Amino acid sequence: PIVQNIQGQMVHQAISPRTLNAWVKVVEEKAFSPEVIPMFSALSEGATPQDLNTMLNTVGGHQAAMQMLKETINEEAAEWDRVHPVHAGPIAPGQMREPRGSDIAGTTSTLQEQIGWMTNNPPIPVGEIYKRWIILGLNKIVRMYSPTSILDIRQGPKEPFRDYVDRFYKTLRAEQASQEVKNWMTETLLVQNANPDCKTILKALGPAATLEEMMTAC
Amino acid sequence: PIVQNIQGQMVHQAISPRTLNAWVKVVEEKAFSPEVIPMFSALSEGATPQDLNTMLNTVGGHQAAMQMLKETINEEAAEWDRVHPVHAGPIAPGQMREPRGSDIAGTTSTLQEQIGWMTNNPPIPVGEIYKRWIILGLNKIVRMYSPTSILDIRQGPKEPFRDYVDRFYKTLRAEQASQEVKNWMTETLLVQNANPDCKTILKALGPAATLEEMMTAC
Amino acid sequence: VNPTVFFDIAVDGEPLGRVSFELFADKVPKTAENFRALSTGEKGFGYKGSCFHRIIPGFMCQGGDFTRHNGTGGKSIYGEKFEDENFILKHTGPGILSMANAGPNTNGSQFFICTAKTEWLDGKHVVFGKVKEGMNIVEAMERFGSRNGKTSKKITIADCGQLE
Repeated sequence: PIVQNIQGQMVHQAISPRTLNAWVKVVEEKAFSPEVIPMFSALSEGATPQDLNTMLNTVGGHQAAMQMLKETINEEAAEWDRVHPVHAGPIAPGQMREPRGSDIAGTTSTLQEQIGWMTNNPPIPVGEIYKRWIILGLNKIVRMYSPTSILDIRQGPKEPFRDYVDRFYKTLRAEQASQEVKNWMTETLLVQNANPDCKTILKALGPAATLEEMMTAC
Repeated sequence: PIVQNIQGQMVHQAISPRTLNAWVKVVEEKAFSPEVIPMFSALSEGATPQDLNTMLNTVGGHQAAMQMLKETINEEAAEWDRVHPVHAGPIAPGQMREPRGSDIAGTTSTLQEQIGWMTNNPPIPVGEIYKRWIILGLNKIVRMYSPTSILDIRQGPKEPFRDYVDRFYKTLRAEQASQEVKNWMTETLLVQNANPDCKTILKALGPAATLEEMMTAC
Repeated sequence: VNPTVFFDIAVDGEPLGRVSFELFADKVPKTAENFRALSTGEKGFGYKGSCFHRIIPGFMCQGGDFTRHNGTGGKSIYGEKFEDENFILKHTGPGILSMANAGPNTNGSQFFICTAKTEWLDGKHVVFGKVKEGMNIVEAMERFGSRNGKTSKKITIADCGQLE
């Protein structure tokens, strides 16, 4: 990682063990719950591609998942290189070589080079952009580890509405839908796949109620 | 091959199918006997590498034998490349390059190039060089299958001296031993492996008899 | 920017004149860099006092064998040979500079200087620079070649380096 507390540009530190024991542990005991994504983000803050690789490789279990995550990275890395022309002659004075799909995944670039582009003005933030590729992977992976699918959720007649919204939310959180749809699902779809006695009370209550009231109906 | 005078006009045409039937036939008929070798030589007059390859490719039998041979040929091809560096820099119009081991093998070259080499002044006989690299592997394949050791040739109790000589000389043929070691063997070992009653007669013609004076007796 | 490099050309001892070259370092960086550093001799070896061993009228003039002197020697500044870097530049006509090699991946220090348009060399020899001044001295050089490449005079890079 990079050290926060230095006012100068780009002073760095060898990766904590505690950071890596906790990553392995949340992967062991949370089983790719969507909760893994903000957690992974607290841990990976301030980190480099060498360090994000060191993190990726450290997980010995789960090797299918790990191969899927790397397939995400390489697809993004192919995209990254497809989009950009990339200059092949000597660089002009005071300036540096612009980073490829391999340089951000940290396979051709070395630690010194990774440091160079974050030093620079504009910085190119290769730890962030590699972490973006890793979060985009894990967002696929969590959905996949989650059995439930949002339209297959429907309230039993005898099922409490607190219990039903809990599982609805859990299923919705894991899904990968556009915002506007999610707004519509939370407005009309949720109430329409409720049970009729419950939906009869929810309609009676009306749409002008608080969500606090809506949870204490039925 | 080259056809109608190797020092003539230098007319060329394909390896005859009449050559090929006689060639497939004789390995079928005669195995890896050393008799297929001058048979190979007399078929291959003025032949290109492309012609020689067709001889090997068409056979369809003997695929371990052929493999062991093609491996032996590639070792001689490799020696040629190793011994000869090519002089660096581009080919002039009207001129032609120095041939490597796989060029004479016919694998990194075409007939147009082979004819060039073969019909330059003075002629560079790449066909001949590669025919010898075949025959050097044939000699080894012959020897592999060869009737049992010469040093173990010993006249039998119901066996004439003529048949013994026969058998002795037939083993001397598929032996690749020096013609000096073979002469000394024809002289010494012949007699000292002969049967007592025959050896006596043989010794009693004295030292340094002609085979005919020996065969006349015994 | 790549600084222009020159060779001084002498023939049999007697000077013949000077050749100047410009190298396409922006297209072809370690090939251009190789012929530039072997021009200075900053690495303790290079083209200075090494004969032109293959000269052929209306095709090319070849040199940079500084070890054997015969067309089987030469070595890159990187040691041994190097990979064909980029084959973008065409052999577009006389004064083109391009890398003599024995088939794939053999570019040492040897090169050849086009005195005709040689279109069949595109994709086999990397074009890595082009003649700046002194092309008619390479016309004077060619006169001392023969059809097989055999030189009938000793043709020698007297001095070489780079230009501000």
